[PDB]
Amino acid sequence: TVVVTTILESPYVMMKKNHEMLEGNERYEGYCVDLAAEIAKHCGFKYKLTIVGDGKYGARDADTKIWNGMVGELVYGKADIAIAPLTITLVREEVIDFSKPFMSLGISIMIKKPQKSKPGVFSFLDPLAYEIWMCIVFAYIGVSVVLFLVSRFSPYSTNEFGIFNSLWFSLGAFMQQGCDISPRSLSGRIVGGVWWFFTLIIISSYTANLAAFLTVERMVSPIESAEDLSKQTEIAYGTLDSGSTKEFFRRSKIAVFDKMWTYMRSAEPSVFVRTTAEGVARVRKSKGKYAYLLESTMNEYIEQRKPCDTMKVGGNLDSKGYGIATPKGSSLGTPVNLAVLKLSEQGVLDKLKNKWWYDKGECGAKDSGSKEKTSALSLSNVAGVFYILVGGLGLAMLVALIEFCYKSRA
Amino acid sequence: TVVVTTILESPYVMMKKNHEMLEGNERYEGYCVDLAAEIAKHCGFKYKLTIVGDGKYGARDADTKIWNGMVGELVYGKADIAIAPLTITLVREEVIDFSKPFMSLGISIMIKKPQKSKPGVFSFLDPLAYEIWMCIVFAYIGVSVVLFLVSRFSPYSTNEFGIFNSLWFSLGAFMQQGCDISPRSLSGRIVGGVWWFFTLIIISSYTANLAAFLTVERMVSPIESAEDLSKQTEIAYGTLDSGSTKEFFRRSKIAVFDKMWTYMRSAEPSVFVRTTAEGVARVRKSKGKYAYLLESTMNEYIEQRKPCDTMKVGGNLDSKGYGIATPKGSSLGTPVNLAVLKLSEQGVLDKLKNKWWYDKGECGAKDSGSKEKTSALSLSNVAGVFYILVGGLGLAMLVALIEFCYKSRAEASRRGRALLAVALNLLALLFATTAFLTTYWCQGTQRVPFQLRRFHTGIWYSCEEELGGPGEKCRSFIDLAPASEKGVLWLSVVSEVLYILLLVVGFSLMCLELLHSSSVIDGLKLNAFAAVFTVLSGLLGMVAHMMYTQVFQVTVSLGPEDWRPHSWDYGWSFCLAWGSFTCCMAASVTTLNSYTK
Amino acid sequence: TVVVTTILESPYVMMKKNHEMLEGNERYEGYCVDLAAEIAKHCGFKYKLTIVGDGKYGARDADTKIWNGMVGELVYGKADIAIAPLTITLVREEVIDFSKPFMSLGISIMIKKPQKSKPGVFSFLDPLAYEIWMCIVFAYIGVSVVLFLVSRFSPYSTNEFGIFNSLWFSLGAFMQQGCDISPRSLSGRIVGGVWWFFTLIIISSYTANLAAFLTVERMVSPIESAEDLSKQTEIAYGTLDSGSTKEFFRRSKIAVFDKMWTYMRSAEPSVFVRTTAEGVARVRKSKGKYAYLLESTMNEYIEQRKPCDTMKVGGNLDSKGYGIATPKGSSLGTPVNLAVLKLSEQGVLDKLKNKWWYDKGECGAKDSGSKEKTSALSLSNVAGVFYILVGGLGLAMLVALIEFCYKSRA
Amino acid sequence: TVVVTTILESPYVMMKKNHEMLEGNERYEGYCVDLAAEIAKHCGFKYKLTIVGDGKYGARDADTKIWNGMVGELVYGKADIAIAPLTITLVREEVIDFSKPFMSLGISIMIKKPQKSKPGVFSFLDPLAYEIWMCIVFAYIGVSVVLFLVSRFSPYSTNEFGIFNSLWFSLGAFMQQGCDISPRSLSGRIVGGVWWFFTLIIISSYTANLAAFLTVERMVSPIESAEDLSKQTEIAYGTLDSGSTKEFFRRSKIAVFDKMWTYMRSAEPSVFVRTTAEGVARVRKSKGKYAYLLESTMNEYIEQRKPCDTMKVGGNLDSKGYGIATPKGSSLGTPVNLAVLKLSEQGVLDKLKNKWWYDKGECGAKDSGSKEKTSALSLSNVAGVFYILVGGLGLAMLVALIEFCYKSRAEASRRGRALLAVALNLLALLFATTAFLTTYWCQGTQRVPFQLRRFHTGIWYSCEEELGGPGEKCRSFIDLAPASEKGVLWLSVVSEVLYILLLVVGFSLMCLELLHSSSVIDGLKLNAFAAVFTVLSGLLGMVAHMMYTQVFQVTVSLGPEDWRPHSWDYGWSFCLAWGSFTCCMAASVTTLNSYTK
Ligand SMILES: N[C@@H](Cn1oc(=O)[nH]c1=O)C(=O)O
Ligand SMILES: N[C@@H](Cn1oc(=O)[nH]c1=O)C(=O)O
Repeated sequence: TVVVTTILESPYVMMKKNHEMLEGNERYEGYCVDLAAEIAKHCGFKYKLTIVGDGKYGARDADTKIWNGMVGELVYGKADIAIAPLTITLVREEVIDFSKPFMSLGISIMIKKPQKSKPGVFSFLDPLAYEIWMCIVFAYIGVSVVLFLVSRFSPYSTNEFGIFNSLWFSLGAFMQQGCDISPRSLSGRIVGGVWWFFTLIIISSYTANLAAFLTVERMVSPIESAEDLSKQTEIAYGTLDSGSTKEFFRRSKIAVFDKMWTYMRSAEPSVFVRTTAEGVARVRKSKGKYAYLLESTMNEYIEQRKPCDTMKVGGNLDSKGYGIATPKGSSLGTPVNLAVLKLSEQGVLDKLKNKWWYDKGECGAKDSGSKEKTSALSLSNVAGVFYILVGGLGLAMLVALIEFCYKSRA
Repeated sequence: TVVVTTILESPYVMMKKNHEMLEGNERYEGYCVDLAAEIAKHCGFKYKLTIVGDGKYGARDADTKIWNGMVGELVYGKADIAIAPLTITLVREEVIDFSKPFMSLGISIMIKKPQKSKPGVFSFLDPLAYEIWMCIVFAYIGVSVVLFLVSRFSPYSTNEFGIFNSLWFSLGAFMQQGCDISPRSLSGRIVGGVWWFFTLIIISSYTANLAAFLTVERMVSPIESAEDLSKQTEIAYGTLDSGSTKEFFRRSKIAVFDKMWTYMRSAEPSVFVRTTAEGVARVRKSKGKYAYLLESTMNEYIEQRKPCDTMKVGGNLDSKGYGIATPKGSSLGTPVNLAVLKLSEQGVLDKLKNKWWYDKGECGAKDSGSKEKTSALSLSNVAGVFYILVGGLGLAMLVALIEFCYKSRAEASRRGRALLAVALNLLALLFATTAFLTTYWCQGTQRVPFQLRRFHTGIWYSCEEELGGPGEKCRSFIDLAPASEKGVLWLSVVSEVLYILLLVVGFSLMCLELLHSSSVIDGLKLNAFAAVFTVLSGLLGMVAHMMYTQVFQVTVSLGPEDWRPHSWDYGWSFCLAWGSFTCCMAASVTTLNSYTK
Repeated sequence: TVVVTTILESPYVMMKKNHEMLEGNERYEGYCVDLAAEIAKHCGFKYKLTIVGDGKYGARDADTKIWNGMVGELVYGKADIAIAPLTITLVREEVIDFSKPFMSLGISIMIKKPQKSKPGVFSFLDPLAYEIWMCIVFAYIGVSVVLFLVSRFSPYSTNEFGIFNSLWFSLGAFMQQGCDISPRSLSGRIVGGVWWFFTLIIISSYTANLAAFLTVERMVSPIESAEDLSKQTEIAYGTLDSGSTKEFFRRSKIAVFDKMWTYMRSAEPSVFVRTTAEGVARVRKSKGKYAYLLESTMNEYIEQRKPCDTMKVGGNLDSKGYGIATPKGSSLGTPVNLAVLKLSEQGVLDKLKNKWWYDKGECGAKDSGSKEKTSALSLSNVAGVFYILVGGLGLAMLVALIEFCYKSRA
Repeated sequence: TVVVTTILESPYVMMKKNHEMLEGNERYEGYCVDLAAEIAKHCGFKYKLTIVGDGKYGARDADTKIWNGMVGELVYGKADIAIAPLTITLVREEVIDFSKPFMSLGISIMIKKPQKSKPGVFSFLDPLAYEIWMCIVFAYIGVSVVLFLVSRFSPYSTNEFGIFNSLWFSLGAFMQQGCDISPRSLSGRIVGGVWWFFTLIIISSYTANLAAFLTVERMVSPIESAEDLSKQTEIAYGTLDSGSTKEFFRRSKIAVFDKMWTYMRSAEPSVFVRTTAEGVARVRKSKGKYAYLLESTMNEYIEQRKPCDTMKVGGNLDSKGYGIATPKGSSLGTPVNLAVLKLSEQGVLDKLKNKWWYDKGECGAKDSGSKEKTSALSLSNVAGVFYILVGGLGLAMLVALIEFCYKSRAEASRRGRALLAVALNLLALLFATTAFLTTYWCQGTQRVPFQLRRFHTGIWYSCEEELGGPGEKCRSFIDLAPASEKGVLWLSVVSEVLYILLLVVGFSLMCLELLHSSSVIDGLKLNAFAAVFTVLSGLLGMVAHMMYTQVFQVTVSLGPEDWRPHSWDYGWSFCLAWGSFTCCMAASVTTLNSYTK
């Protein structure tokens, strides 16, 4: 027979529902089970689908020079061929030969899907920017300055609009509760006129834009680039402990990628993982503190799988290739390479790809977006208003303290 | 004697009301039972009625290649004729014989009807949670008392800011209608100007969230056709376990129909149902999260029976016909087709039709009541505002009678004020310290998949009752929270202790107010700093309960897994925690009133 | 050869782009061109695709007993077979034989797609129902009644809150501009308290729901049933002047359908049409005044065609069937009937149907719905407010007239 | 001497700045030109540079089965070697030879970059059209004058409702800040209570429509991937007329890629472009309504050159490689592959890379400036409110200087009031009747597909200028409108005539006001009914222009086809129509002022 080594990875290698019932080539499902069947039909060999006994993709110790996983089995004669998610690298090219890329891909970043956070303490003042709020208070004092200059100039006996009253009238104008004082001057009432039309826009601007936040919500990704990871060590990130992606960061010559691999080895609670299926649960059970780096074609299946708790961010860090790994000088190097050509000529590999990623894609991205909710405001939303309420109350207590005693002094 | 087979499917074949009382042909009723006597009327044969032993129409299976159910009786020969809700299909045509289609139908889609709009009497409280509506009211009492302190202390005379008037100032400030009395002390202007910035955020938050509801209330997308059903996985799709409908979606090749059949294939759990009466029952209980795809003539009848809460959506997906079936090559099948054409010529089929569906219509008139398309508010949506309005008129009517009776009784002391001031403060001590010592602030239940665990928690110990007895396993709440939110929870426990100790300074200085106590000379300034510290008690204490429920609600959503409650309801002695805060100011208004006179 | 009669109807019969260039079986495109090719392959006959010379589907004069169109040609020997949109009726069954229904369908209603109308004069008061607005004014007077009863009872000299002032204070409370008068009674201030919380909900209810209208718009169909047509003669409606749909309303025994056919013949500017392609332009150029009744499969193509100016309303009025019309006693009755079976056994007719209606469906319903617009309020929206403004102004002039003269009288 | 072919594609092969001044190899530059000298450095051959005569890379066609463009030179033999932006593809592999892929790339998607947010200085006027903002102002003048009439006539004394104060009452009523002066006459309460119900609808309409913008401003769906491009036909998709990208979408079989290729098939007009520089140019001019799908390395360079207004969206759809190509079986092709590996070993390819893309970066730093995600208002969005604010301060500063200079000049008649009252009324006659007689109220242009027709219309005649000269073909406007809206247009023409005739009663009764006229005795009541009829002039006249523009804007959208303007702009003598209405009250305030003294 022909021993085919495939690492157990969904959706390339799947177990049957009665997996202990069936044996061999019937037990396994997925994309490589399709491709090993489609290759052996146009090449004529008896394929035996075997899980790799070591369990790994394949890497060499740099000191003892010993490959493990699927790579060491093909060199040392145990496995006959590999039709599996193996990535064509230069170090793998020197020991075995690869077919043409039947699938294109890229290394991506998979984070825990950022749910709506607890709002900030001062998240009530979100719908106006801080560039506005400072310029409001500057215009709040600045308008109230002008009304006192006007009030001193035109007496028409006493000027009720002192500077102690002008901030009060500009406040009651801004806070929608008009005060009983009113300018009796044309040079006054134009200021009180234009300051009213100030608030009528701004309060309507605040009321409108806050309805824009509560209706249409956009859960922001805290990280969306390779720059976003290396500049901030707040979220951990890692790869598999025996994989070509880990091989990529070791031999990387871009300094950002070099900054990653220096951080990957140095600060260690256990960053690297044994399995991709380990790395999925390392994301989902870390609550935003872990972002597993893996292939985009690996990540497009997890995004279209229950419970769809993860998302892609950014994009491909580099281009790569998937190939059927044949041993060096094998008999079925040339017929498999012609089979990789011939199945890709008919679009058989494309009619496989648009089936498997899509018919299982029951969490199509519409189901998360179109499921909006009718949510009341919790106390977390406007909590900081009560804080500055009491923070205004205790400030009023201290002014009532000092102004009583200064009149006792004077 | 001819054997007649069918299945118990209302409205077509119905069991009688008293199945044991009656015998033979009198054991069953319905449309098809009325049809079967008409067939024997024209063809002159004794007919023996039977029911299938399986309880399903059935079709041939993959491995066994044998017809089961009703068709298996027809193909093999266990029955002589089927007068039954049986779809003529080409896979059924090649195995046995059919008549002319007497009843036309199509595959329709049954969802549960969109439920009646019952907004409730408190539907206007929907944008802001009830936690906020309390904390508005307790802060409404807070600012008016502070302004009643500030007005009496400061010289800035006569005072227009009495405790009756100061609550009228903050109610004028909160409802945006303003007030004619203006704060003229600077310390009075601070306490007004902050409460103004309070009510401008809250009302704008109330308007914005109410607009955030009704925009989403219009983008509900009331799914009508199967194309918009195929584009949505919020609602499941199930049919009968083996019928003509499941086999229709099996050998379909339309891209809409294939994409549903792939969704029907990977069913976790199995969406297909055993019978129609079970299949309609899942629609009754899943509340519009499940859709049952059935034949339209069954859909029209079940629409017309109580609770009438199932609605047809869209049109027929296909066009099929019911046929009275005989086995392959029987001699009786040709006068059967002549009999079906005979009642078609007489119009007795349509006589059986409009008799049955109309006289057993229970509720009816669905297109009559649904002429209205609701897009505005109903009166019911703001009805509780009217009920508070008409009620608040009637309460204030009773105030006018008693106040005039108080004025007529006025036509017909300070040691007691100090006695009532300490007595509320001794409650406020007893109400606050009970809250801090108890652990029953939050009554909720958490479960494992069907064992639930009733438990209560506070600031210190989350005491979970363990089943099999009393339980009461208590775990520390402080390290229980996640750590970034924990620092606020550190600050709240400090502030709640700071609330108690400043209250201890409060009522102990109320003890010096007493006439048998320290002095009459220079005691009014001791009443003054007592009055300051009771306001400074409850304000710092209210923040401690603000910071509790904010951090607590984080822990309910984002917290340690292997425990998640279903209810985060606020238990007793949280009510007493606010009842402490109520009695803090309610004694402080007394000692301000005793100070000013 | 075998003369095939097909009425020229898209998407069943289409003309090529260079239609004058090619001849015969290459000139024609569409669904019946597929089906005539798929039938003649499994039956073995030379098909000639001919347009019917008279141009019609087929109907008989009830007096001279002469069929025309495709039906008269099959009876009188001119045409050999019909693979065309012909509907199996009882009167057509007596003269020729039909195959099994290769396509199911129903008679539907196609209206001009109702664009956003000019708004009403009083369309500003839409977000609150008339059941509310009457009960507001009843509660407006009703609250103001209570405050005058309170004001007369408790004197604490003069009662400023007369009935002439209490409607004014309840108005200024309702219209967000608080008046300088204020109750000095607890039995007063509770009424003024609860009436303020009345408006604060209602004005927020009006502001919120009006944002619901301008954001999410629902263009309502004025007619959506067969009941909706016969009860109101505001919109005209008709069928083709020689067709089985017209044959259906003549022999109809449901009184609603009978009410239609009585209206179709009686009130006539020219209701019935010669062509379905005539009936499409009769819809699009009538501006809502015409609703062409035709088949659902005819209507699913027009909805998925440029410029998608029409929509289905309601549903199928009845079930029908499409059949290949063979002459009575023909040779190719049985092989075509077996061909209609055999092509439907493989799902060939279904893989034709999901292609033609869908690959041309470039106006998929998403393109109309997801294209929302950022539209300002025109003057048509709030026009009636200015009308009742001046309508309030002239009423103020007349009260200023009569109250001056009555004090001159008294 | 070896023939080198390529195509002029920046940044890879660029023509020099002075193409006629330089000769031979010095006629071209770029990345690949720098590469070609390095190839001849390692392999030692004289290289002759050529450009394809067609101007495209090309591929084999269906009918002819021949390779054209660059590959046709390679397959046939017209060139010796191609060092060119040529994608290695299996259909290109079987016909000629390729080297090792030196540059990795993928098919990217170029849309125009989302344009910079320039809200304008009047962005706060966006929810309400400028027609409304005028009609608010003219009704603001309307109600205050009416209230100034009502206050002087009625006894209800001293009057606190002067014409300066009455405009301050309505400005307090419109801005919701209220006013301390209360209307106490019942006729004064009517005119206040209606204007209150005015300003409550308008401000709530202003807040609701501004919320209606910003909700849609957040559901813009900024399309990033091709899947969300495949789901949207608002934006077209085009590639080069014959390249590796179009052939990639041709023989693709992915359901996303097939659905785009079916959309690319039925192109009306043809979405495919001749070259890249033309293809990027359609993206520059179609303003985000067109998308050009090109290779990502070209996308990175064109992103970095001015105006830098094209942005990459999503990632690569595929993974491909550029290859230096030789014909099938040439002996030179193996040292070519050794040369490509040699510069790969040296890293001179990456030396050519980071030299070229970085030093010819014009704007750069796109991820640096786009760190901010705008979700709140900028200062620019309400900037014109500040500019009116700071400006309205500075205008009112100048009022204080002049009014004190007026007071200092006060420290240092009634026939003239009546003279100014008639003179404005004689204008108001001349301003109104000019509007009714002219037909230039609406200046717009309508077109046939490229001939435009400038025209002007009014209430009576829509006078269209006919080209080839002056034209002026005039058609009746009254029957021109649709008929249900026409009845309002009937009422407006009646009201505008009613506006003129009541104004005729106005200034003719102003003639009796004159001192040389009828009498001094009992003339004040003749001044009174004159003053009533001038208010009753402009109010009924304003409705006539309200009903015009409402019915006119219907006719622009819903009207007789074969004519539709692009602009419905309001021409002159519509401005004079409001200028009549301004002068109606501006004379009426004079005769109220002359009456009260
Ligand atoms: N599969 C890749 C490497 N790899 O795959 C993962 O899912 N993680 C990871 O490092 C290989 O063939 O070496
Ligand atoms: N096609 C039908 C009749 N018909 O088709 C239309 O599109 N209108 C209409 O009356 C037939 O076969 O007679």
